[PDB]
Amino acid sequence: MMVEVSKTQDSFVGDGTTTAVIIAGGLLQQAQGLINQNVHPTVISEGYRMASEEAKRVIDEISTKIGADEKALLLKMA
Amino acid sequence: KDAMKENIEAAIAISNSVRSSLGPRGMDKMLVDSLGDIVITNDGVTILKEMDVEHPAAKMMVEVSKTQDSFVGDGTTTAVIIAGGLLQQAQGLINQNVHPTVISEGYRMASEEAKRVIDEISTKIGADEKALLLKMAQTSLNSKSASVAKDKLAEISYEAVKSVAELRDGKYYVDFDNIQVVKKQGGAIDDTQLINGIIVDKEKVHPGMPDVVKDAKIALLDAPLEIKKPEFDTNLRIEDPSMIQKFLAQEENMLREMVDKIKSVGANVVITQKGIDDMAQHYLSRAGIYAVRRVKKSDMDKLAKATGASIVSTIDEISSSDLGTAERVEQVKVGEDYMTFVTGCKNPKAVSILVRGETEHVVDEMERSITDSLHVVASALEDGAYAAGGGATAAEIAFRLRSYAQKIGGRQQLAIEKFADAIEEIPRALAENAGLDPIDILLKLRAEHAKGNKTYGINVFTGEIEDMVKNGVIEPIRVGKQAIESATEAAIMILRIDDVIA
Amino acid sequence: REQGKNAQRNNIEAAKAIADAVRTTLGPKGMDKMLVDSIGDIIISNDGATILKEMDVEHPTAKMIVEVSKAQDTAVGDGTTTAVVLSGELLKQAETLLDQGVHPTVISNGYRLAVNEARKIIDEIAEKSTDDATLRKIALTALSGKNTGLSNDFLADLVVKAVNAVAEVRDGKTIVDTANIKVDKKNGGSVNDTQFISGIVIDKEKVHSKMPDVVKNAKIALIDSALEIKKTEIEAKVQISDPSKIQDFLNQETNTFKQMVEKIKKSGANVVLCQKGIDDVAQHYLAKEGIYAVRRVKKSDMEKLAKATGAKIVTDLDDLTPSVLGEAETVEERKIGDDRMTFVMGCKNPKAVSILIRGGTDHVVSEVERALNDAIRVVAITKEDGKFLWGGGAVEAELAMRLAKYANSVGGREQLAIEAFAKALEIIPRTLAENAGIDPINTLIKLKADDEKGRISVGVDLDNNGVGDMKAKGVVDPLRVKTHALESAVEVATMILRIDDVI
Amino acid sequence: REQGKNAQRNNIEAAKAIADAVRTTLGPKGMDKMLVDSIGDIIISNDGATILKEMDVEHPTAKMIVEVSKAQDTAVGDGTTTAVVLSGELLKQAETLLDQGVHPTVISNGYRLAVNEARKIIDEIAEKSTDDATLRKIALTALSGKNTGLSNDFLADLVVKAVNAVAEVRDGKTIVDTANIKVDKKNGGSVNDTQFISGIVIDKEKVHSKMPDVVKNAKIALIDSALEIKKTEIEAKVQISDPSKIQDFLNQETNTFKQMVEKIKKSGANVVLCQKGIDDVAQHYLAKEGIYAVRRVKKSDMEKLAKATGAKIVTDLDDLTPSVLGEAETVEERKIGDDRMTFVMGCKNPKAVSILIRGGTDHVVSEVERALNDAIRVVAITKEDGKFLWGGGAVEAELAMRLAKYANSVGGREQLAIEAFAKALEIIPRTLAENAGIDPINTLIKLKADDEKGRISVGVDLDNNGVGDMKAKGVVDPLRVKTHALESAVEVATMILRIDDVI
Amino acid sequence: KMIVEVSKAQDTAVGDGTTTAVVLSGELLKQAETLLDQGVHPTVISNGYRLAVNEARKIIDEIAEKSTDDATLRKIAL
Ligand SMILES: Nc1ncnc2c1ncn2[C@@H]1O[C@H](COP(=O)(O)OP(=O)(O)O)[C@@H](O)[C@H]1O
Ligand SMILES: Nc1ncnc2c1ncn2[C@@H]1O[C@H](COP(=O)(O)OP(=O)(O)O)[C@@H](O)[C@H]1O
Ligand SMILES: Nc1ncnc2c1ncn2[C@@H]1O[C@H](COP(=O)(O)OP(=O)(O)O)[C@@H](O)[C@H]1O
Ligand SMILES: [Mg+2]
Ligand SMILES: [Mg+2]
Ligand SMILES: [Mg+2]
Repeated sequence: MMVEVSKTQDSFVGDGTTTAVIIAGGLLQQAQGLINQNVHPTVISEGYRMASEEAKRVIDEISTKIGADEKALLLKMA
Repeated sequence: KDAMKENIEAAIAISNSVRSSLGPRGMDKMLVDSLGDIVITNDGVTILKEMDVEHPAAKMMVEVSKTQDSFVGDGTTTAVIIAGGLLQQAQGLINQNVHPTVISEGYRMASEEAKRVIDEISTKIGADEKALLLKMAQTSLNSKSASVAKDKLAEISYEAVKSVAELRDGKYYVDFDNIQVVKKQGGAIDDTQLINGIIVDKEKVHPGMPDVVKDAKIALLDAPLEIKKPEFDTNLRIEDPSMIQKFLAQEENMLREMVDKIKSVGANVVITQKGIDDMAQHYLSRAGIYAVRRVKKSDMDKLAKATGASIVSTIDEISSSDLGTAERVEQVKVGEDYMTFVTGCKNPKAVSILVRGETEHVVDEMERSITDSLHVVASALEDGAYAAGGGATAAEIAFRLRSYAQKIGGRQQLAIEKFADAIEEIPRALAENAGLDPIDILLKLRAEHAKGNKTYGINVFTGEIEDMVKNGVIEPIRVGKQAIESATEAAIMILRIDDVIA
Repeated sequence: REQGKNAQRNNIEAAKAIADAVRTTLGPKGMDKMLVDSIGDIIISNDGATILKEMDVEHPTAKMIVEVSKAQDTAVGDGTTTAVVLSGELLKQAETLLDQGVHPTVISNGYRLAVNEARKIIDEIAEKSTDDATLRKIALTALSGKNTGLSNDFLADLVVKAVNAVAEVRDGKTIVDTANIKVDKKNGGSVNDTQFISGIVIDKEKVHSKMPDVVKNAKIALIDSALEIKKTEIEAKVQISDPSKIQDFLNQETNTFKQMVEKIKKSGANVVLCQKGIDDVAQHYLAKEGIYAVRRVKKSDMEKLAKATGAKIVTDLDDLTPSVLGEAETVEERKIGDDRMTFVMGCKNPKAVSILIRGGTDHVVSEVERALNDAIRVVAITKEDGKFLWGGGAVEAELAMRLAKYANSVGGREQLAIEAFAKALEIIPRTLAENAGIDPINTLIKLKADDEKGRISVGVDLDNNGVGDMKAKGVVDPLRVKTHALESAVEVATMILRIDDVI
Repeated sequence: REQGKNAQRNNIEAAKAIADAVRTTLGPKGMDKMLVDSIGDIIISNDGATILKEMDVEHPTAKMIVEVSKAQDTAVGDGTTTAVVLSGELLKQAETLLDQGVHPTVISNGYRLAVNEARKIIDEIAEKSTDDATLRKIALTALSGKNTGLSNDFLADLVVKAVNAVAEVRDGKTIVDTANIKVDKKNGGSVNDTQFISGIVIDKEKVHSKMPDVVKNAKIALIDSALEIKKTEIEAKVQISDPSKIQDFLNQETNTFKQMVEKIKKSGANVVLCQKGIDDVAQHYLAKEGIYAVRRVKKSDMEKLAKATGAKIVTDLDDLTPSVLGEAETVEERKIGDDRMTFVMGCKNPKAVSILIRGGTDHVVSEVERALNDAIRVVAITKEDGKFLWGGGAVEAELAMRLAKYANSVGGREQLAIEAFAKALEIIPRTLAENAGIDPINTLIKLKADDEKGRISVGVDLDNNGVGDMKAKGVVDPLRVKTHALESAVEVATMILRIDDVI
Repeated sequence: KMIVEVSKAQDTAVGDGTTTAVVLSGELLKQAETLLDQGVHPTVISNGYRLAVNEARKIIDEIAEKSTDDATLRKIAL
């Protein structure tokens, strides 16, 4: 199932499959703690869902439109 | 890396084996050794000393149990639960590349601060000594199956210690060698009683000895009553058929004279650690002497202190000054068996508790449960102060450690805060065991304590976070300081070991 | 190792099982079990404790339920089956409360409340009486599901009589030391031939043929030592340098035995009961003196005899003075069955009697003995307590009815717990019925109502084939047995209930 | 059997491995190892020698590297980890010179040159000082990577004090016989409760209850023999022909013990420390005489006690004259922990002290003892040598810098060899850093330059998180330890280097 | 295998309720085990369940709440 992550991240975007996996482990290792304190896996799943939503919002917020520097910007990305 | 990961887990495992027994909604364990011996108990020290642990880390966690047991007597399940916390927490910190030296210092510093706090939030036992101590005795009994009769057992625990407690420099001191605790099945729990004197589970050595002696002169021997064969190779040479009887008479005389000596010095009772020859038995019997034999050494000492006797190992020199004293010695049938009760001891600061239980394994736990109370009311009495139980003081120490962490800032701070979370293990366990929602109770617990409610704990019956000293759940301050002491010393040890080989 | 649910349900399952092993032995229409080992072999009994002590229990929990039978037995004598069956039922009933979510502890607290409460209701509804009329009743009932023949009335009577003959009174209360009643048995076929001896019987023969077949007005000397040649504790050797001495030394031996006998005669003793051996030469002269001697007498006996005849057990024959001799009108050897036994009658102290059990087979005598013991113990208790209860499911039915009412006057969870204890108590009536072959449920239904209408004494009437008046039938349960059964059961049930992890 | 390259590289591989087993225990931020056997069991330590003596080394070569820890330990006390790690590095560094074609011998000659040279530079750059101020510093550092708590300053002080209290001066120089410092331990939780006793402590109780709980101005008799009934070397037998004698012989025994006690009292001795046993009758009378006796005293102790109190160890009580009794202001039994121990204080000879170690667990006391020993040994050495070095990679960094320069002033092949020894020396700084969790390479790079600019005392500053001034932090390495470490390492490295065929 | 049969039926016949029907069959069999131990005959137990279920089959139809508006259809869905 964790590997299922890899292919999917690869599929949609193409760069960041190692990133996706690292986070999935984080989230799981963390839920491991919360689970010890009798926090219900439903609560953890909602919380995780809500955080995620907010996380994508943030990225949109802190993002930056590629201006006239398209060339060097894109080069820096490559 | 791995050696550590493995060690921490093995350790945490032992912790969990004991977690479910903490508190009033605690559960008990059944332990069956190789020989098929069964021990059904709640006493964490026993659960630990009993189980078959192999992993060295696990053995180290158990080392905790015995030590906490050794110094204080109540709180071994507590010590273990914390040692697991600290270890499980260090497990997190270790993932973030926090050096085990940092974690060990932080843990050390937090610990120090934790004991300070307990001293701070503690409370001197005032003139309410009686009910305060009673409340302590009971809380102890609350976790054990003895709860059934916590009211009576607590009074007995209170009565017994109060009796042998010497208040010297305005300070009390309790010598347990003045509290003889015996267990005899065949009676209900409620039947447990306090006997002023030292009861010995031994009956008279011969059918003809009296069942009772009043105003007894107790002669205590640590030698057997028998003919003494020389140290050199000795042999009797009989060349005349007449000598045969002369020799046999001489041997009987030697034994008949031992009895004479003990008798001549005014001895009325002869309690010996060793054996009594059958012929010597006749003599004592004939002299009207009540004599028991092969008595337990531990018991020997207790009879000594009680009667003010001296354990003579050289009968030939048994002096009158060596005789103990008691108002009366009597054989009484305690259910099935016959016991010897030395009542009205010369030294009144000696007493006995006769634990009654309908079944062997039942009376065994009953005996363990009471010893726990004794150690408590005693430890409390001596210390002079007590802290609020039910996780209140833990939640308190947890609270204060989060502050100190911000003061002694740095990576140290990460370790200090984890130490706080770990102490919080107690409230979690207490809640969990009852059925209360840990995270909810813990949150409410933090609130009140934040607001300076230093005594708000978990009333495991109502599920509410009430005043622990009010509702009466209190414990000697000594229990808390050691648990945190023993607990941090385990965590630090396991935490420095980066490799385990043979 | 088993944790939580596994452990618990498993534990309740264990107890339940061991409990059913004895269930069918309950009551009059009870059955017997046949346990067979490896050497001794076949043991056939109806006794609860026996079937279990001999049973090869392995499961820890089961071993604990067994513990209560051994306790019930040694502490109260009767009720071993009941206490086991009851522990099984309290653990079983709890398994429901457990599944619903109730915590083992509160269940343990309900059982406390319940039992403490029942421990009052019974003592409230207990029926006082100490007359032989009812002592006889306690007896008849204690001998029910057992294979004793048709002689029960005869046996009941022996028991009442033995108890009464040894019952002493002290500061106002009656005491019955069951130890003064010596029961023995001998294969000879009869069961009716069971003799009640107003004295002490010793399964021993006189050591030497020429000894008096009987001794009237006997001065009895009890001896701790063996009338044999003793050797000095310090190794000895005899050096004969003259041929003559070889005989002299052989004579010392003889003259030694002669004197032992002389000391004995000098005391006035004409009967010598020796806990140890007796040498053939000692025997020669004891016989020549006309003293009735018996060797290797059991210490247990040496003690009863000392108590019955008033003699002092002496080791050193030098301290064998007339002052320490016991008394008995007659000391006579008589052949009971194939065996010759020594009868000591007319003992100085009357509060010491025997019941020489007869019956045939062997397997029948052992059990009849086991039955007679339950009877002896309870008749004794009842003699002291002077109180008793209505047998055959009666007491239980009542307790159950009252306890279910007390339950309502209790909290939420604990109520559930005490209602559970109320049901557990109905296990007895149901059992007695089941064994009888009647309908449990209806029996219970009918029994409830009659007890509800106030008929305390309506028990399970196997004869009426259902319910009936135990008052009339005279089925009475002694108090002390009910209570220890109840208390024992609760303590052990609780113990097992708290075990959440067995390792 | 392995020949040439195989053998050699294999041998270097072995040494390297055993060497890494202890590598992580180096320095302050060190770790501990947990060795577990089959019975005794768990041993947790940071001590180099321990981790290895207990370790189950199989490979021959590895056994040789282990030999140096045991030597370093018994010969110089501190430095066991260093000598091992260093031998591993010299063998490792050589493996390169080997592959290039350099002959094992010339490599062995380079290491000679190098070490002989370093053995001068250090002695050149060594810093003299004998003041308690620095003795205290040697101590603090010797207790670093060890699990001793926060009490180190307290412990350092005990050590300085003990060393100073036993340090004697002879023909101008100070001598410190570490044997006069008796260290012991007792589980009682504290570590701060570690008492410094100005006398000798004996883990023993008085043999008899009635003996004085304490003895002031004591005349102490040390006894080699056991106060017991002795038997003649030539087999003896006692022939009793008269019954009377049986007692007389039993009395000789008593009167024997009475006299032993009498001889003792006659000497003036009021305290008897017996290396062997004491009979209960001897005890009776020693107690009656009021003499404080202790049995089965350890010979090791019998000896220290003899030295501390000035007593002569006597076997034949006939040669127990006042002339051979020792002196102590007080001999008192006191309960340390669960155990009762005998305190001998105010000994005739002051140059004899104890350190009664406390601490809890058990596993913590043993190690704290091990730590306190390293401290005691080095503080002692330093007291005598009066010289020391800059700790924490400092000395090494300097030696490495100078040696790489000396290398150029040497031949072709040998230069290569000495440059190799220069690098091997940098293994310590790198190690201290690695363990601390900092960056080896940069630490080294930075440390080199600072030492190069003349900053002798710049060591690896874990606090500053890199390099720093050891002068300030007070991290000082005793001379004798560095040198034996270096010399031991070179001798053993050479030994292994020449082995071209192992069979 | 028989209890499993009811989930497959519940599903293909009514769509929702497969868990319920299983859990319920488990409980009716479990509850019966007591009546069994007391002496009640399997058949009369089977007749009680008939009576009971036939009865409940009326109470519910009695207490059932009518409504076909999208408002509640949406509720059934959620
Ligand atoms: N009546 C109570 N209400 C809430 N908590 C209680 C009560 N009685 C005891 N406790 C808590 O339960 C814990 C004691 O449980 P126990 O199983 O005896 O552990 P330990 O072995 O450490 O004494 C303590 O923290 C104590 O304060
Ligand atoms: N004649 C009887 N009629 C009805 N019940 C009887 C009769 N005799 C005994 N019982 C009942 O059987 C139960 C005891 O059976 P028993 O075989 O003696 O076992 P236990 O070992 O428990 O005494 C009691 O409830 C008792 O009253
Ligand atoms: N406080 C410190 N700061 C820096 N280095 C230290 C400190 N303490 C010890 N060291 C260094 O650690 C090395 C010795 O580590 P140690 O564990 O004692 O092993 P060894 O058995 O070789 O003495 C030495 O170079 C020493 O100077
Ligand atoms: Mg407790
Ligand atoms: Mg019966
Ligand atoms: Mg060192």
